[PDB]
Formats: sequence, C-alpha cells, structure tokens
Amino acid sequence: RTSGAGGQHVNRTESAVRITHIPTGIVTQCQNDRSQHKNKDQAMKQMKAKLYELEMQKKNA
Amino acid sequence: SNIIKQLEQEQMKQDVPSFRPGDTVEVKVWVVEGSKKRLQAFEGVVIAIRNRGLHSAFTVRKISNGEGVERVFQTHSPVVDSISVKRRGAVRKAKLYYLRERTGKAARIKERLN
Amino acid sequence: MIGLVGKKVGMTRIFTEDGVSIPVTVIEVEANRVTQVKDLANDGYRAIQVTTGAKKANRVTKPEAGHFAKAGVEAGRGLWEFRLAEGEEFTVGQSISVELFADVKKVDVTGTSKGKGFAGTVKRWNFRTQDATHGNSLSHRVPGSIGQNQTPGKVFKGKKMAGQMGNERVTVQSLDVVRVDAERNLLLVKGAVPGATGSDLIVKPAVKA
Amino acid sequence: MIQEQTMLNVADNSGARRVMCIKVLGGSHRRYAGVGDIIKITIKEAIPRGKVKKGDVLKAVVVRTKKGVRRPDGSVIRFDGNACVLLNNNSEQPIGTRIFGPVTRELRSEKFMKIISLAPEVL
Amino acid sequence: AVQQNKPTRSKRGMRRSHDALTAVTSLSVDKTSGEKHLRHHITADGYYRGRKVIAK
Amino acid sequence: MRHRKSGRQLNRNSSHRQAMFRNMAGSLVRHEIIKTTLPKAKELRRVVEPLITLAKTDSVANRRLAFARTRDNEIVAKLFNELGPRFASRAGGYTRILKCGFRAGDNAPMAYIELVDRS
RNA sequence: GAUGUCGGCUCAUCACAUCCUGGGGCUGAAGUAGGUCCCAAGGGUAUGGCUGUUCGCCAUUUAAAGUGGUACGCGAGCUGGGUUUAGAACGUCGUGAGACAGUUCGGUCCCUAUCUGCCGUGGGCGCUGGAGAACUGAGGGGGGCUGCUCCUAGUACGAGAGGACCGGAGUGGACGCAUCACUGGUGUUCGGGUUGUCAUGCCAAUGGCACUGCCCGGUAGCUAAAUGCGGAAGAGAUAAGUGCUGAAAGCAUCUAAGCACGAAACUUGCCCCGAGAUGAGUUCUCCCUGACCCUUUAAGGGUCCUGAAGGAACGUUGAAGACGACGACGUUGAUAGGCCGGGUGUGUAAGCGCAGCGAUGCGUUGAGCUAACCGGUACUAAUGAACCGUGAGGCUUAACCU
RNA sequence: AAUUCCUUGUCGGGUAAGUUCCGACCUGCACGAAUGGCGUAAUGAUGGCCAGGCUGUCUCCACCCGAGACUCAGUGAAAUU
RNA sequence: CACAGGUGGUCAGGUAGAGAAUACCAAGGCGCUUGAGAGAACUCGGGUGAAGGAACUAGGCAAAAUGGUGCCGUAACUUC
RNA sequence: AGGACCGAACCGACUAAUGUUGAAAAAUUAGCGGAUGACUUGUGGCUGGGGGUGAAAGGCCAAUCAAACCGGGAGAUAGCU
Ligand SMILES: *C(=O)[C@H](CCSC)NC=O
Ligand SMILES: [Mg+2]
Ligand SMILES: [Mg+2]
Ligand SMILES: [Mg+2]
Ligand SMILES: [Mg+2]
Ligand SMILES: [Mg+2]
Ligand SMILES: [Mg+2]
Ligand SMILES: [Mg+2]
Ligand SMILES: [Mg+2]
Ligand SMILES: [Mg+2]
Ligand SMILES: [Mg+2]
Ligand SMILES: [Mg+2]
Ligand SMILES: [Mg+2]
Ligand SMILES: [Mg+2]
Ligand SMILES: [Mg+2]
Ligand SMILES: [Mg+2]
Ligand SMILES: [Mg+2]
Ligand SMILES: [Mg+2]
Ligand SMILES: [Mg+2]
Ligand SMILES: [Mg+2]
Ligand SMILES: [Mg+2]
Ligand SMILES: [Mg+2]
Ligand SMILES: [Mg+2]
Ligand SMILES: [Mg+2]
Ligand SMILES: [Mg+2]
Ligand SMILES: [Mg+2]
Ligand SMILES: [Mg+2]
Ligand SMILES: [Mg+2]
Ligand SMILES: [Mg+2]
Ligand SMILES: [Mg+2]
Ligand SMILES: [Mg+2]
Ligand SMILES: [Mg+2]
Ligand SMILES: [Mg+2]
Ligand SMILES: [Mg+2]
Ligand SMILES: [Mg+2]
Ligand SMILES: [Mg+2]
Ligand SMILES: [Mg+2]
Ligand SMILES: [Mg+2]
Ligand SMILES: [Mg+2]
Ligand SMILES: [Mg+2]
Ligand SMILES: [Mg+2]
Ligand SMILES: [Mg+2]
Ligand SMILES: [Mg+2]
Ligand SMILES: [Mg+2]
Ligand SMILES: [Mg+2]
Ligand SMILES: [Mg+2]
Ligand SMILES: [Mg+2]
Ligand SMILES: [Mg+2]
Ligand SMILES: [Mg+2]
Ligand SMILES: [Mg+2]
Ligand SMILES: [Mg+2]
Ligand SMILES: [Mg+2]
Ligand SMILES: [Mg+2]
Ligand SMILES: [Mg+2]
Ligand SMILES: [Mg+2]
Ligand SMILES: [Mg+2]
Ligand SMILES: [Mg+2]
Ligand SMILES: [Mg+2]
Ligand SMILES: [Mg+2]
Ligand SMILES: [Mg+2]
Ligand SMILES: [Mg+2]
Ligand SMILES: [Mg+2]
Ligand SMILES: [Mg+2]
Ligand SMILES: [Mg+2]
Ligand SMILES: [Mg+2]
Ligand SMILES: [Mg+2]
Ligand SMILES: [Mg+2]
Ligand SMILES: [Mg+2]
Ligand SMILES: [Mg+2]
Ligand SMILES: [Mg+2]
Ligand SMILES: [Mg+2]
Ligand SMILES: [Mg+2]
Ligand SMILES: [Mg+2]
Ligand SMILES: [Mg+2]
Ligand SMILES: [Mg+2]
Ligand SMILES: [Mg+2]
Ligand SMILES: [Mg+2]
Ligand SMILES: [Mg+2]
Ligand SMILES: [Mg+2]
Ligand SMILES: [Mg+2]
Ligand SMILES: [Mg+2]
Ligand SMILES: [Mg+2]
Ligand SMILES: [Mg+2]
Ligand SMILES: [Mg+2]
Ligand SMILES: [Mg+2]
Repeated sequence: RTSGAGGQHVNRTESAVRITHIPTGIVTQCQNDRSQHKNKDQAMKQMKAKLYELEMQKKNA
Repeated sequence: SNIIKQLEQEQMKQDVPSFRPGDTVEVKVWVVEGSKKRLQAFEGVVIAIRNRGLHSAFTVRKISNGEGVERVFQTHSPVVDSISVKRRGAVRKAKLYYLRERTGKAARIKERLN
Repeated sequence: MIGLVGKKVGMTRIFTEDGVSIPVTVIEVEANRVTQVKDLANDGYRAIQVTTGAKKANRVTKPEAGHFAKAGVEAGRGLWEFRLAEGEEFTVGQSISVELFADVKKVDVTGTSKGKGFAGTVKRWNFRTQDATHGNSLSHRVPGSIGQNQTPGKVFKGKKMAGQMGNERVTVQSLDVVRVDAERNLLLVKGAVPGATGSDLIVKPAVKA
Repeated sequence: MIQEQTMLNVADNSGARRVMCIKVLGGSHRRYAGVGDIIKITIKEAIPRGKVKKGDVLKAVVVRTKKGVRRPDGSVIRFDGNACVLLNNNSEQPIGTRIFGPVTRELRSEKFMKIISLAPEVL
Repeated sequence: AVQQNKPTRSKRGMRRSHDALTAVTSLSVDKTSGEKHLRHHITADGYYRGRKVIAK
Repeated sequence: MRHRKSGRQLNRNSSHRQAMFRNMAGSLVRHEIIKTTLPKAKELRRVVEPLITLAKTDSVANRRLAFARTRDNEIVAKLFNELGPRFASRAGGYTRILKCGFRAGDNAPMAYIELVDRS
C-alpha cells in the first residue's frame, strides 16, 4: 500500500512497488502511478539506471 | 492443625535468643564450597522479625562495602549456626523499613539500656 | 498398583540436615478399609472399593449401612474404587495402611481443586487485558473478538470464555514422597497438591515413574 | 530481575558508571535476568578516561539485584540496587580488573570465577 | 440488540415454565397455642416452640 | 471470591456500617429486645456480645473501651451495672434471634434479637 | 428503503506451497556446517528505534522469528493515528467561486441480545416398582515446543584448522496445571503515629468528619514476581525411504505371491468430562408382602386404610456458590455465632506513681488491644412434627427348577 | 520549508537502533519581498522533537473499597417484529 | 417530568486560614420517594502495589509527581 | 501604573473518562483559560428575511439558517419511487 492518498480503493490496493537487487543490495521504490504495472515499469527503469550508475562508479574507481 | 503443629515442633531449634528489632545481631551461617563447610558471619541490624514457629524468620540489614544488603534468615534453618545479639536497640516500631532510605548518621538507632 | 484415600491436612516444610527446606504437603492417610472386591466374572473388571474415616451412625443411610455391613467393616465418609493390576489380591475385610507407600519414590495425587467460581477470561484463560487507558471504552478485561466474519459465521466449539473455574478434579503427577509415617498415619509429599485443607486426596503410585 | 530498559550500576572498574539493559539473552521471549545471567547492555554514563566508552553495546553479567536471590533453605538475599560486571562480547570475561561491592555464591562457576575471586565479599 | 421476528406465544409460555411459585410445603403447629406458623419463625400471637417469646 | 472472610458488608460503606452497628447495639442494650432484618441481627451478635463480655470485668479502662465502642454513657452504665453482673455466669450466648416474618414495605426477612435474661 | 474503511489492540481458526523441531534421498556430502529434493501440519514460531502505517530499513535476540486463507478474519469486541465532511494556511492551477491519489494544524466512532452460536449452570421428563451409592467407558476434550552445558570424545573424520553421528546425564527459556510452606503484594474488618476541627460539661481519655483525612506496620483469605509438577517413555499401524527372498523377463528387480524395518503426523499410552451411550449399560445395598367395590373387563377407574426405603422442605452453614446447584451439620449436636485458652499482629494501653519549670521521659509493662487463624467449649440458634414418595412391580418366548 | 514531487535527498548531531526532530548543503517539481521577505525578547489550554523527575501507560497483572450487574419484594419501559 | 441543567439582588457567625479558597462546626435546614439481601464475571468511581520505569502509545493520552511562607540563590537571550 | 502576575466569586470551555432509549435534544466528575477589562451582569430599548447582525465560523436571528417562522398562490411540478 501507498502513503496517505485518498479512498477505500487506495487503502486496499497494493500499487506501490519496491524492486531490489539481491547481488548488490540496491533498491528502487515507485508509487507515482495508480497502476501497479506502471509503477513496476518505472521502478524497473530506475533500477536499471542505478545498475548502470554503479557500473560507471566502479569503472571510475 | 494438631498434626501439623506436632510435625513442626520436632524440627524447631531450642536455643534461639531473645532479639528484637533494632538489635545489632551477628548471624553465623554455614557455607559450602568444594568439600569444606565453614562459618560465614553476617553482622547487621535486625530490621524485621516474623514469628510463625518453624516458619519464623528475620531480616538483618547491613552495609557491605558501600552497598546495603538485607538478608532474610529462616530462623530454624540448620544453615544458620548461631544468632548472637552484639547490641540491643531502642526502636518504637516492629519493622525498621524506614532504615532503607537512611544512611550513616541518619540510620543510627540509640542503644536500649536496662 | 492400588492407591490410598487420604485427607489434605496442610502444608509445612522439612529442613534437611544439609540445609535445604523441602515444602511438604501433609496427607493424613488413615487406614483405608476394603468394602468390596470386583473381578472379571461378576463385575467385569478387577478393582477394590475402599472406605476411610468415620461417619455418623444417625446420618449414614440404610442402603449405605447395608453395603458396609455386608463387607464387615465400619462405615466411612466415602467409597472409592481402585483398579487392580495383574497379580494383586485383596480380601473384602482387609485394611490397607500408608505402610504400603514405604517402597514408592513418587506419587500422583488427585483431588478437587479450589473453587474460584465464575471466572473471566483474564483469570481463567490468561487472556491479556486491553489497554487501561489510551481511549479504551468499557473494554479493559473483556475477551476481545470471539470469531471471524461471515465464514464461518459462528463461534467454534471450545472457544475460551468466562465461566466456572476450579472445583474440579485435578491430578498432580510425579510428586516425590518425602516421608511415610505409619505411627501418625501420615504421608509427606514434596510440593502442593490440589484442593483446600480438609479435602480428600486420592494418592496413587506414579504411573509415569 | 532486570529487563530491557533497566538501568544498572556497574560493579567493576571498566570505565562505565551507568548502563542500560537492552536485551535479556538466552531464550526467546525471556522476560527477566537475575544474578549470574548475561545481558546485552549499552553504556549510558561513563568516566572521562576508562576502557569502555559511552554508547558501547556489549555484554554484562548481573551480580546484584534489588529483587534478590533465594537460597535452598528459603533465605532471600537482597541488595540496595541492581548491578553488573561488563564483559567482552566474544570472550565473555570481565573488562575491568577490580570488582566493587559484595557478590553471591550464585555467581560462582567455571565461567565467572575471575569475578568472584576479584570481589571483596561473596555472600 | 433486538428480535428479528416476533416470538410466539408458545415460546413465551415455555420461557415462563419456570416462573411458577412454590407454596409452603406445610405449616408448623405451635405445641402450646396450637396456631400455625412458618418453621423456625414465631407465631402471630407471639409464641415460639411453646413459650411466649414476645408481647403482641 | 471470598473464602474464609467474615463480616457482612450490608450494602453500606464501612464507616456507615460501623455507625449503624454502634447505634443498633446501643438500642438493644437500652430495650433488651429489637426488631430488625435478620442479617443485621446476626451481624449485631458479633458487636453486642463482645461488649457484654467486656462489661463483666468492671474497671475504668474497660469502661473507657466500652464508651469508645458505643458512646452513650447510659448504655455503658447499663452494661457495667446491670448486664455484666446479670450475665456473670454465662459463657457467651447473651443474645437470642427469633425470626419474625417479612417486612411489609420490602419483604425483608425480619427477626427479633433479644438479651437472654430479658423476661 | 446503507454490506462501516487502512493500521494497531484483543481473540483467534484453518491450509501447507514447512520457517524451527522430526524422518529420509542425492550432493560438486571428509568432518563441522551447507546446498537441493521427498515425507511430515504434533507443537512452537521475537523485543525494540523510525513512520498512521501494512511494508520496509536499522539495533539486539531466537531452535525458528514461515507463507497464505478466513468480508486481504475480528469496530452490535476496543481504538481512531491514516482515510472520508464542515475551520484554517502553504505550494500549485484558476480572472473567480473554488480545486489537488500535493502538504499542513484541528476535528462527536450509538445499540439493555429475540434467534443461531459459543462458555458456564440449573429445572422437567425419561431410562418400565421405588430408592442410595460405586462403576464401566461408547464417545468428546486437554496435552504434544525447545535451548545450553557436560559425558561418550578432543574419539570418528581430517594435511591442519577444526570437529561429529548414535546413546546417556544435568540445568534453563517459553507455555500450561496446582498451590500458599517459603519470598512477597493486597489486607477501607487488627494495632499504632499524626494534622485541622467538632463533640463527649471540663482535665485526662475517647469518638465523628476531612479520599481509609494523611501515613507506618499487618492476621486470614485471594494472590505472582513465590515453588511444586507437566510435555515423556513405551506400544501399534504407517509416510517418504530402506530392504530381504522372488518370479513375470534363464539375468536383473523392495512386489506381482510372501517377509521386515521405518517420523513430533495417525491409533494408543498420560490428564479431564462422559450412560440423554433413548444403543438410556453394569455391580452392591436398602425398601414396600392390606381391603373391597366396580365395569364401557384392562398395563382400566375408585374409596377406606396405609406412607416404607428415601427425598425434598425449613433451619445453622462452607476454603461450594451470580441464582439454582454441590458439601457439612440440626441436641443421639461443634453446623454458625458467642465464650475460654493459644497464636499472630501491633509495639510498652488506661489509671496511678516518680523525674522535669514544661514539652516530655521513666516505672508498674513487651503492656494493652488484637478480623477472617488454631485447639477446645452447648452459652444462643439449628423444633416434636408436617409434606412428597407407596402397598411386591406388564406381555411373549426360552432355559431351568419340582 | 505549515512550501521539496522524486524523497526516508545527502552530510552532521542526537539514539543500541531516528521516514519525526535539530544544524547544514542548494539539486527552490513549485520560496521571495505589505494576498509582505528575513529575524525577533515576551506571551500561547498553539504544532514538532529531546531530557530530568515521576509513575499500573506498559512488562503483567494482583488484591482491596464503594456504585451497578446477581437473588427477593413493589412498580414497570424501549427500539424491533 | 416532583428533570444531576439555567435564574438578578441582599444578608455573610465560630476555629484554623491571606481569603467569600479549603477543612470541621453554629444559627437554621436537610438524608436527595423504591427497599431487602448477596459479595460471581464484567462495567463505573476510588485505594495500594514486589522488580523494572514510557519498554505503553499515533502521542506519556490517563495517572503518578510538583505544590506553602521565609531566607540564600538563579543561565542563555532581551525590546533592558 | 497595568487589555501586569497568582487566585475564588463571576464569565468561559483546552483534555478526560462517563453518559450516548442520558439525570441532560450538549450535561458530568476530575483537572483547564480569563478574572479592573477589547471584562461581566440585571432591566428596558433598537436593527427583519436576499433583510438584520457578524473581532468573519456562512456564525447567529426562539432546540429551525448558503436565505427564519406562519398563512396563502397550492392539489406548484415530479419523463422518478
Ligand atoms: C468517498 O468519497 C466516501 C467518503 C466521502 S465523505 C463526504 N467513502 C465512501 O462512502
Ligand atoms: Mg468458593
Ligand atoms: Mg498486553
Ligand atoms: Mg464513547
Ligand atoms: Mg474507562
Ligand atoms: Mg431481516
Ligand atoms: Mg424467568
Ligand atoms: Mg468463617
Ligand atoms: Mg442495593
Ligand atoms: Mg470517613
Ligand atoms: Mg434493509
Ligand atoms: Mg509437503
Ligand atoms: Mg538433506
Ligand atoms: Mg500423537
Ligand atoms: Mg524515545
Ligand atoms: Mg514515534
Ligand atoms: Mg510514530
Ligand atoms: Mg478486514
Ligand atoms: Mg463484527
Ligand atoms: Mg479495524
Ligand atoms: Mg462501539
Ligand atoms: Mg455485525
Ligand atoms: Mg484522524
Ligand atoms: Mg475547508
Ligand atoms: Mg490530483
Ligand atoms: Mg484539540
Ligand atoms: Mg473523544
Ligand atoms: Mg438434568
Ligand atoms: Mg485422545
Ligand atoms: Mg503466600
Ligand atoms: Mg498461611
Ligand atoms: Mg507483607
Ligand atoms: Mg494498608
Ligand atoms: Mg498475606
Ligand atoms: Mg480528632
Ligand atoms: Mg484533652
Ligand atoms: Mg459530625
Ligand atoms: Mg539390492
Ligand atoms: Mg532372480
Ligand atoms: Mg535381490
Ligand atoms: Mg512397523
Ligand atoms: Mg443410565
Ligand atoms: Mg464434645
Ligand atoms: Mg507477639
Ligand atoms: Mg491509644
Ligand atoms: Mg501506662
Ligand atoms: Mg521539679
Ligand atoms: Mg522495660
Ligand atoms: Mg484472645
Ligand atoms: Mg474452631
Ligand atoms: Mg514549493
Ligand atoms: Mg515527502
Ligand atoms: Mg541522519
Ligand atoms: Mg532542517
Ligand atoms: Mg508565499
Ligand atoms: Mg513590491
Ligand atoms: Mg505582492
Ligand atoms: Mg505575516
Ligand atoms: Mg489568548
Ligand atoms: Mg410497545
Ligand atoms: Mg425526586
Ligand atoms: Mg431541579
Ligand atoms: Mg468563615
Ligand atoms: Mg466552601
Ligand atoms: Mg431517588
Ligand atoms: Mg465489587
Ligand atoms: Mg493510586
Ligand atoms: Mg509497582
Ligand atoms: Mg518500589
Ligand atoms: Mg527512575
Ligand atoms: Mg516506543
Ligand atoms: Mg511498540
Ligand atoms: Mg495529562
Ligand atoms: Mg494527580
Ligand atoms: Mg489581568
Ligand atoms: Mg463563546
Ligand atoms: Mg469543570
Ligand atoms: Mg488569574
Ligand atoms: Mg467556507
Ligand atoms: Mg448573513
Ligand atoms: Mg437556532
Ligand atoms: Mg429569505
Ligand atoms: Mg431562496
Ligand atoms: Mg398555481
Ligand atoms: Mg403535491
């Protein structure tokens, strides 16, 4: 479930999505969208971005 | 009951002296360690006495090494060897639990002459 | 093995020579006396019915009297059976003493627990009270929910609720027998047994052992 | 009868003055720790220059309690306040070199033998 | 809180089954004054087990 | 539960109960018989009889005690000068309950309570 | 013409796709510890910090902190932090009224239970003459958790480091049952200190009121933090699995014939309820052994006598109890109260005397008082009766006795 | 930030552990100058956070005192159907 | 409603007290128009509580605590 | 001196539990704020319904308020039940 929002439907439904990398221990949350799926997509994208950034950081170091 | 009384009396020590509250008493107790019973002394003020025949007890307070210590002896236990009144105090109460929140010059209890 | 019917006298303690204070229940096991012997032939099972204590002659009923009379024994305060094991014989008149327990090390004691009357779920079932304050309305010691919604749509059987607590048969097991005394008809057992002072107590050799 | 949030005094000369029990160890849902029981503690008040430092999470053994300790004959022994000896997390043996105040026979065993030896009085 | 169906008269009757009064089994008769009374209570004239315990 | 506890509460607070027992006892002493509810009467036995007992030994201290208990000099006098010697031989049992039907106003079971050497 | 919403609390109950504990196969299983799959639902399965939170991160535990269903269980059971009215403000959008699954501060949560259900507890009738007991046990319920240490053994295993299976003993955690001997709590019914004030004519001494006026102790009871006990062993039939013998299939094969082992699950064993077990059971004991009418002649109805065993009722009552009930006793009597003696508790009463200018102190004095306790005692109350309950107990077969 | 969506931003403090709190940074979705900006002693039944003291708020409830609840007598409702 | 509500003015004793607060009393007036028992759960209104002391909780809500007169003494900051 | 301070009466109404077919159609008990002032209170008077009054909440205007109450137009109209 999401933080605050407004309604009965919102109270019940689990739209928020928290993706996590098991190897790295990185996480990405998303609860911008109403649609779970959309959130997941967004979250997934974020995760992907983060991985790239980590790879770049590693390269730099 | 009568039966219970009978059971109790045959276990009671007969040599227990006439101490009251306030009395500075010195209880000697049996202490096992390894395979040698020895006799540890515990000198303190008698703060409370509970009279129930065989179930009788008494609470001796002292100040060991800065820390206060109460010890409640079962009177007719064989773990206590010898009770002995090192001094006898003048108090007006049956129980001296006010001495728990009193130290040094405040915790003094005047000697009971005669 | 058979057991005896005693009476709870009270509790006390036995200081050992070493130092230890053993809390003992004192059970006055007066000489039980057999009133009837059962068997596989007539009754359908082996047992001994015994009686103990005295009873008022004016108060003992005719039927009660007759049963005792047949046995050839004084009327006691009650009758209690004991199932016999294989290789255990008893005549009808025979009087069994606490000397029987001399060899045993542990015993199960059985008697009617003290009656607490109508008890609530905090006492009776150890239910956790609700919050004493922080808004709570008339529901501090109340039992909470008693079921789920539409399924099943009923309270299940043996739901823990308030009700009569105690005044029922209970049995403490594996109580160590501290001392037997044929002189005064006493049995000392370590630790509290059920019931109040003066209550009857069936003492039996421990089944678990 | 120490529990989570109970502040004890320190018996040893480790450096700490006041320590709070954060965990009674040695069993799920274990409520209390009496004497000879190991507790996880955190240091709330310490001296300027000691071995231990403030906010240090480590183990300690309870050596006196206000609730007290019962003996076989039924003779209870109490103290004026709750106290403990700080221990290393791994080795489970005292930090300090010197134990203050009286302790008990309850504490004596192969584990806390150093402590008893140190102590001035053992009741 | 409240019934969903008016209960029947039969039901009511059943409920009231136990609402009946027991009359006194029998009255004791005083030995002296011969007047009836409740066991262990004095009479209306003031006797109890033969003797006159009370005036009026 | 209330195993082994003595003393009816009588739907009164303690002080009030005490007061009423003091009054009732006094009344009994005065009149040597009173009509009250049965439980009350029963309760009274454990107040009046003790007073009577106390009154047997006539001393100043005893008198004072009686006064404290009761607080009516006349009553005390009666106890010490009449009832004490009157019940001198008697070992307890100074009073007598006789059940006397049911009070009209509230069906409360009534009873006379009377001193044993009344008539 | 209303099916109240997230979370918390309280209570749960089921599923198994098992987190721990139990059994096993394979292992890239030496050991220790793992990985993986199969069986297994008996029991168990965390406290805190932060957030309204569920979730989650973190701290520290734990044998483990399972995953789900139950109106995402549970508001006629609680809460009301979030949400979901009306007040107000920020950001933002709008010319504006206002608006935003943006934020912020504030903000009434009703219901005496009819029926089902469930927890307890009685009355009626039945069970085939009536009654008092003791049982059997169909069936039902409860219980079932597990750590650490030590021994076996620094043995087996291993280059070392490390380090067992199996089996045994101890001592804990959590949970449950009982109990009050101990340690304690409470103890407005016991004793005492003490402030203000009113009263008892006054002094002295007492009582009332002030939350028990405020305190200090404390008996009985009830009690947990107090201290006893519990989980089992065993047996049976099995699960996955392991076999033995063994063909079909000359071999091989745990299976088809036949035989065996095999787990906290199942059935028992332990504890409790239990014959309304209408399939109403059994055993022991006690009690009643009279007339005549009557006719629609049958297990029919009536009237005189008779009234047992026992029961109830009434009373005194209880470590029994909401009320019923259950237990004890009712003068051939300790059932309750009182009384006597003791104990316990409080802590040296009042009065008198001495010392002191006095507050006060000392003596008489461990005094006085002392509830629910213990042991005794008929002083008071438990009444002689009366009431309900009857008068030998159906038919059909069989077997006996004669 | 009563304003920051992303966001529990990051760094520091405080705690064993801090989505709140305090101090910073500025990357101001979307502060900003009388629909005033930034400060501010004093005041507030104002919002948030931390400490001492205190505690049955809680661990975990226990006992007691009263008013109901329960039984007896008298009177005698209600929603609902 | 014989309803725990609301209703302006005047009078103003004693002892303690700063007091018209508070406590106990006077003068005077009342016991509140159902009682009697019993002493379960649970609810209400109170008392006490071993050890611990906010671990409760949305939040120390509620309780507990503090509490008087005199004298010493009292920081940051400040519009002094 | 004071829209100064502490605190009764008096005026209020921040928290709480109780009540919620109430003792009461907004109270109780325990605490709580103001208490020489922009105070409070008695008696009489004035403002009237798109009107009043409003230290502004759409508050209040006889238990009625985003347009009072009573009577009338009136059997408004009702593609709805
Ligand atoms: C959602 O709109 C509603 C609450 C509105 S409160 C005016 N929820 C369900 O009824
Ligand atoms: Mg009882
Ligand atoms: Mg709880
Ligand atoms: Mg409410
Ligand atoms: Mg409440
Ligand atoms: Mg319907
Ligand atoms: Mg009825
Ligand atoms: Mg009694
Ligand atoms: Mg009443
Ligand atoms: Mg009073
Ligand atoms: Mg409908
Ligand atoms: Mg499976
Ligand atoms: Mg495996
Ligand atoms: Mg089993
Ligand atoms: Mg905190
Ligand atoms: Mg918080
Ligand atoms: Mg929070
Ligand atoms: Mg739900
Ligand atoms: Mg519901
Ligand atoms: Mg909810
Ligand atoms: Mg509700
Ligand atoms: Mg419902
Ligand atoms: Mg809210
Ligand atoms: Mg608004
Ligand atoms: Mg929007
Ligand atoms: Mg508010
Ligand atoms: Mg509220
Ligand atoms: Mg029946
Ligand atoms: Mg079973
Ligand atoms: Mg006890
Ligand atoms: Mg006792
Ligand atoms: Mg005590
Ligand atoms: Mg007390
Ligand atoms: Mg006690
Ligand atoms: Mg006085
Ligand atoms: Mg005087
Ligand atoms: Mg008076
Ligand atoms: Mg093979
Ligand atoms: Mg072959
Ligand atoms: Mg083969
Ligand atoms: Mg087998
Ligand atoms: Mg039967
Ligand atoms: Mg006799
Ligand atoms: Mg004494
Ligand atoms: Mg005195
Ligand atoms: Mg004297
Ligand atoms: Mg002189
Ligand atoms: Mg002397
Ligand atoms: Mg005496
Ligand atoms: Mg006696
Ligand atoms: Mg902004
Ligand atoms: Mg945010
Ligand atoms: Mg930080
Ligand atoms: Mg900041
Ligand atoms: Mg702005
Ligand atoms: Mg400008
Ligand atoms: Mg502008
Ligand atoms: Mg401004
Ligand atoms: Mg203001
Ligand atoms: Mg009607
Ligand atoms: Mg009236
Ligand atoms: Mg009125
Ligand atoms: Mg005055
Ligand atoms: Mg006044
Ligand atoms: Mg009235
Ligand atoms: Mg009560
Ligand atoms: Mg209190
Ligand atoms: Mg406490
Ligand atoms: Mg304390
Ligand atoms: Mg503290
Ligand atoms: Mg917290
Ligand atoms: Mg919490
Ligand atoms: Mg508060
Ligand atoms: Mg307070
Ligand atoms: Mg002012
Ligand atoms: Mg106003
Ligand atoms: Mg008020
Ligand atoms: Mg003021
Ligand atoms: Mg508006
Ligand atoms: Mg207007
Ligand atoms: Mg209005
Ligand atoms: Mg208008
Ligand atoms: Mg209009
Ligand atoms: Mg028209
Ligand atoms: Mg019309």
